[PDB]
Amino acid sequence: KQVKIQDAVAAIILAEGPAGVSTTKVAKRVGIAQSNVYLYFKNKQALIDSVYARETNRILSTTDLDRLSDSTIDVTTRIRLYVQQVYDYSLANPDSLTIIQQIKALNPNNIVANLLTAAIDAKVIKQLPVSLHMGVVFSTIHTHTTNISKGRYAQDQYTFGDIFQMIWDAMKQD
Amino acid sequence: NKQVKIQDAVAAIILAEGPAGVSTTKVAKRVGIAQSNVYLYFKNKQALIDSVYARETNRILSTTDLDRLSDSTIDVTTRIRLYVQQVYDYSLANPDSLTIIQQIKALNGQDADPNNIVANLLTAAIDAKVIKQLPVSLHMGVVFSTIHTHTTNISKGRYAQDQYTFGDIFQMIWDAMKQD
Repeated sequence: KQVKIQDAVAAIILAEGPAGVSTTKVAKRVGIAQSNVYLYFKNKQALIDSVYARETNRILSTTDLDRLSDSTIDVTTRIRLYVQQVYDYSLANPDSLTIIQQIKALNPNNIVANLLTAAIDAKVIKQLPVSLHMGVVFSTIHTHTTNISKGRYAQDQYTFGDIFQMIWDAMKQD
Repeated sequence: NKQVKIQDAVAAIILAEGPAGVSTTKVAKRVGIAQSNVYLYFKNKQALIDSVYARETNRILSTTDLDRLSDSTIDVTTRIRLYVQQVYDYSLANPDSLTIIQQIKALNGQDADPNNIVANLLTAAIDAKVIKQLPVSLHMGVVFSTIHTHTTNISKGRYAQDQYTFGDIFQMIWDAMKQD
């Protein structure tokens, strides 16, 4: 029953936000008893963590994370491949970052973190908190994705090149 | 003041349960007054939310700020810096404000205040090729998102308020925006 309860956490998060989430409402929205839910997820935070896991694990495959952990590939290139993958993922899944962006707004071999700290140490990106580097990547891509979903401009108005220029200029040293 | 007590109550509920959690009943219980008392000032749940939205957004820039930002004789690079520095100071001094705004905005899902002053500044900067030929919302987004993250990082005890200077944070935001 994992999946059903998760898709309900998601539609709730989209409509009412992460703070709107509870065992009770999740129960009602699906249509089982309260304690049906407890067996997978014992409370509000576990629920949010769960959908949060489902959406975040969809961004990079197991392959993608492995390829990204490869030290032999320079950090500049690995940062681009990562942002590219976040961008491609977001455009294909335009409610996903809204769910993730939202949950961060309420709120494993640490490959992405490790790569950014490697780039900071190597003076490739600015000595700023990792959260600020992650932030500009995710918020820029999220705004662009939601701009497209609202019909503010066409999906072909801008290229990854155009959006990446803002993101990389934000991140890089100087 | 009753209105202020009511707005403070709405803002707390938004932080705890999001905008969907707001009700006249819940607001009245928090303030310690009758619902009838709440209805003298606000006609319904939407009016309660809209009031807090306008309070938070209106606290960002003063009339003084706006006059400087709309002054077409001042170069745009200077006015952008003045703008972002104000949002930065504003946010650190009001650590929940951007969070509240963002939450209300997320639930609605459809400036330079009334007269589009900030938007006008950014478009003028775009036309002059001073900042990137990208949507105004992307420029706005980098400003607000970076400042918001930095603000909540400080509330979460991740580092001190003085660990980074405005210059350090503005270097990321200005690089993001500027043409090239």
